[PDB]
Amino acid sequence: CDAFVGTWKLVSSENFDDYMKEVGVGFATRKVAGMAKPNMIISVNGDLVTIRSESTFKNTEISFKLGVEFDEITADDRKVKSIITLDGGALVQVQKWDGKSTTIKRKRDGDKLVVECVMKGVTSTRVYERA
Amino acid sequence: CDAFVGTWKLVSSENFDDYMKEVGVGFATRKVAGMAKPNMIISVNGDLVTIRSESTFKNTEISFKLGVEFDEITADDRKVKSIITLDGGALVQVQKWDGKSTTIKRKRDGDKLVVECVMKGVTSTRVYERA
Ligand SMILES: CCCCC/C=C\C/C=C\C/C=C\C/C=C\CCCC(=O)O
Ligand SMILES: CCCCC/C=C\C/C=C\C/C=C\C/C=C\CCCC(=O)O
Repeated sequence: CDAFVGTWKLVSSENFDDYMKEVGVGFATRKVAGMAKPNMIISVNGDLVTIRSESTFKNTEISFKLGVEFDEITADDRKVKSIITLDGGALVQVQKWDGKSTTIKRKRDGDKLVVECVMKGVTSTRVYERA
Repeated sequence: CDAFVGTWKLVSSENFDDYMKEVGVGFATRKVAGMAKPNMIISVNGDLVTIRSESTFKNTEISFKLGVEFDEITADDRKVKSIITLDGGALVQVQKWDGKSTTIKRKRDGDKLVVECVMKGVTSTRVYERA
């Protein structure tokens, strides 16, 4: 996934609060999340891919092998089971917890990196540009 | 309540989607509501006060006597029991349904009419100016 490697900064967000509402994020956490303009850093070392999100109030990091299910603690503190595969040139992530699931797709669009999150019909689109 | 009589147009809204989320309004209805820039029309005839909200997709109207509980069907289709009193120069409305309650205060601030809605700690502020 060489096309994803680098540091990206958030430029626009659409329906993110609605997505968080659907996932079940609390009011306070939703407000902090909506204020943050995180930087996403993606790197690859051998077969391990690392996706790091940095913001003044919270940094997250996940290192994984494409196709192998792993444990992830989300920014909003959910303990989920995640699997990320490379399909059609996009990184497709599925998070599962308490009988629920949500999909997060990270793809390239022109010179931008687009992240699309879907939870029960509600779709959020976040656009990132290179830092 | 002569200070309230007239036609008012929405100028600003703050935390309205969060308030609707707390009240339990569905995604589609929340999106339509957030797009509407309603006009509020208040009139008094004898001891009956009428508050009418007009928008391209939905008009609502309630006529009541201050201090007497009445039935109201909200824009989002809730069947509630409402009571409106005049306190400190403000119209204070309490809606009750299914063991829940929310407060809606309509007050004058300068030349503006401010509507504040509170549901379990979440507060929304909508400002109106004369049309
Ligand atoms: C990525 C989170 C940005 C905000 C961080 C601060 C607080 C987080 C609080 C709640 C976040 C809830 C869900 C976010 C999880 C995945 C979305 C990643 C979207 C992106 O990649 O943009
Ligand atoms: C007043 C509603 C404006 C939007 C109308 C269109 C659709 C309504 C759908 C859902 C509305 C849900 C709750 C609104 C009820 C009271 C808030 C009045 C606020 C104001 O006086 O602004």
